[PDB]
Amino acid sequence: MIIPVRCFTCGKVIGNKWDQYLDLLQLDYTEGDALDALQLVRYCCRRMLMTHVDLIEKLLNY
Amino acid sequence: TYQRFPKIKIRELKDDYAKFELRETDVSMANALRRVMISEVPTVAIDLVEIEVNSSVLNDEFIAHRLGLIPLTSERAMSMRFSRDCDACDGDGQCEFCSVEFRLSSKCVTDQTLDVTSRDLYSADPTVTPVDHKGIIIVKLRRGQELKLRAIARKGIGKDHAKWSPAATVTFMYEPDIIINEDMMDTLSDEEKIDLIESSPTKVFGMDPVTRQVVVVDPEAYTYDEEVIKKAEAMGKPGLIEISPKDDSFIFTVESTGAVKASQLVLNAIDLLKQKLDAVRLSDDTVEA
Amino acid sequence: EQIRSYKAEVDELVQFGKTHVDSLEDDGFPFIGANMSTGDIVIGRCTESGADHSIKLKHTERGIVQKVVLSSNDEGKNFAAVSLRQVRSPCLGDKFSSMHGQKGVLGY
Amino acid sequence: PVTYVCGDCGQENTLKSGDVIQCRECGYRILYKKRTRRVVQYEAR
Amino acid sequence: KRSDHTFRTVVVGDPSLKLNEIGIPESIAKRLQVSEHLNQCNKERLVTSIFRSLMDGDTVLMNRPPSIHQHSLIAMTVRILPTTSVVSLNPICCLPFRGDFDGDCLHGYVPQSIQAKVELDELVALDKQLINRQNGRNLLSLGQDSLTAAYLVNVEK
Amino acid sequence: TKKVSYDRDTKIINAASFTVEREDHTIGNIVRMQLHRDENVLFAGYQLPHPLKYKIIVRIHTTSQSSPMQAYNQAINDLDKELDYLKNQFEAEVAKF
Ligand SMILES: [Mg+2]
Ligand SMILES: [Zn+2]
Ligand SMILES: [Zn+2]
Ligand SMILES: [Zn+2]
Repeated sequence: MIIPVRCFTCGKVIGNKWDQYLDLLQLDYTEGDALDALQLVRYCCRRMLMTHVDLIEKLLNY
Repeated sequence: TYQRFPKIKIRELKDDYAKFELRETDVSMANALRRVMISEVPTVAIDLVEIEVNSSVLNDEFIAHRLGLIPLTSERAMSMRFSRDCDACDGDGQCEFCSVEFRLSSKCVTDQTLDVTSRDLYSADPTVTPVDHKGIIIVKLRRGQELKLRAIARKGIGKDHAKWSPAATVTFMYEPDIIINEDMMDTLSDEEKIDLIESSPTKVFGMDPVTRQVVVVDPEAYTYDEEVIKKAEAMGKPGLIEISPKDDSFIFTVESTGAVKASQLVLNAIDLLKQKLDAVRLSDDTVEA
Repeated sequence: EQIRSYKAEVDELVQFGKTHVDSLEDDGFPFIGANMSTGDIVIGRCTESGADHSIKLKHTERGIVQKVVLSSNDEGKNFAAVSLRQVRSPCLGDKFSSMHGQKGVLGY
Repeated sequence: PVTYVCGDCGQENTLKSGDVIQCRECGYRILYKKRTRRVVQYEAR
Repeated sequence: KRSDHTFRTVVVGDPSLKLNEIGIPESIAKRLQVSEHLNQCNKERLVTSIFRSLMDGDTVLMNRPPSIHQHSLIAMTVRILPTTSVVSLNPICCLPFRGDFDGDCLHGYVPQSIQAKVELDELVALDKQLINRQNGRNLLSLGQDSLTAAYLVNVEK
Repeated sequence: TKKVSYDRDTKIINAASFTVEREDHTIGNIVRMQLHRDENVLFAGYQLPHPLKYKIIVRIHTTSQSSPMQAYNQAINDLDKELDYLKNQFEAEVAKF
């Protein structure tokens, strides 16, 4: 479904930094460089933003 | 025999990124404080919800789990009682001593799809509000879908659930001191020192561009990879760099996730570590005299 | 989460009545949002003059009611399918796996 | 006040003594149940 | 023949228990009845709760399908502990059972008579069949972690 | 009721075995290293027998110079007064910024 609000291991809130992630992915930035602009230094809170399916845009049609 | 005297030195201090040292103490004072600051200090979080009508795509039990993980603020976190300590008020309402109310109400009537946000939760008490960028998205409503519920938040210990813990990453390191044997540094050539510098994972050992010497710059970022010691071990200079961790002088990198302040986290930790060690010696005082 | 189904057929005559089973509506079906316990009535199916013959739950089935449908084919009989929804957390007996065959039950 | 919405027709009709089941201005025979305004509660823990 | 007063659950690992000890959770122990006759001391204990619950001190049979050898029918002492509907025992005790913790279940037979209760802790229990008579040596050897630890302690030096 | 229980062993002279209820590793590791700092404690250690229950067991074997009961308040107050000195050092450093 949607992006989770907190990280599953660390506990850092990441539910709000999803629209500004797709807004920076619309440009010519790399997926490894679009996370450094959101102040994420560990690879625990980066695999949530890097690998997440957006199923609600497929579930909102009906 | 008697007590110790710990010494601190704060490097930088801002919101949710407090960084301070902790010198002249063992590891069981920097670990038994982390284990309290990460799970024991109480905040408030949404526990019981009451959904009146739900016509969204997501289920009515998927939203109650997501709404409890919202980082609500908590200034009167230690001055309030628990749900079991408060025998009065029978729950279900704004008791103003053990609970607080929330009122979510939204409906999408326009053509475009509007999504609700964490800045839409209106509470009766303006001291317990969700922090806030865009905000935490919950649902996305089409033309004709509505959502209305009623939440109840209460103070809880973060040992029961992972929603009350206000510390995401609170850790500490030993902050080691490294030494370089200057009597054996002139044995290796320039290319061997270059190959020894490039073998380190992090920027620990540098080079002086006027004399070609291995100068220690930023020694707090070694992270114990054990790649510099093993590089000189399989070379023509064994025992060149001896690295040993100190028994004291730790550093703390705490995070307070926006719920409480970073200064109030380690204060409420040592204000509760003084009362956890209080009911033990008064309950074992009548067996001594 | 888990979504199940409990289908039944109806074909003096057998109808979908009240058979009078606490949280039930007038048409013999539970309303959406009722926490159904075990050993209760999920489909209200009876006959005329008080002849109750319905389907009850077992001692290992529970959950809340999400949806209930009604359908009929060209033969002249009706159909009903109550769906139950329950969210289950991983307990100390769930069995995980991997992408290489490293299966294992949760220990602690 | 039990209601019964249509499958893809969208017509709300009441099903009382419904030996056959079909909505009025339609021809299909699929009738879903509409969610009422009942109050349920589910804790997060 | 199928028999009553039984239970069938999957097992997990728990090295906190003893050798001849298992763990039954509260949801199973609050329903399995074990009959025992009235005595002069607990006349006020049974009437305020014969058919009592599965408390501590009792013994039940353990079994893994299929029965490979003779030592796969050990009767161990019960000990209740709060668990989410799963049983647990010592992973070093799974060597007579010849099974791992990848999803294997354990059959449980509960006795009711005294003549079937005294005989369990005399010829069937783990403190009696300590000799593996198929080989003529010990039955309960070291497991996986304990063998490696006992190796490393004496070889690292 | 009776959170701390006192059990005195018989086979070893000047020996005790303290146990508390509803605790964790935050106290058994902060009392053991405080007892190890003293010079009259020859044995100090915590043990969790069952993690499903919540009860730690601390064993103290002291010398003949002091009782094993009087060597517990001197290890509790040595942390209860150290936490006050840590708080008085942090409250000035947070007020400097
Ligand atoms: Mg197996
Ligand atoms: Zn993370
Ligand atoms: Zn209250
Ligand atoms: Zn229609």
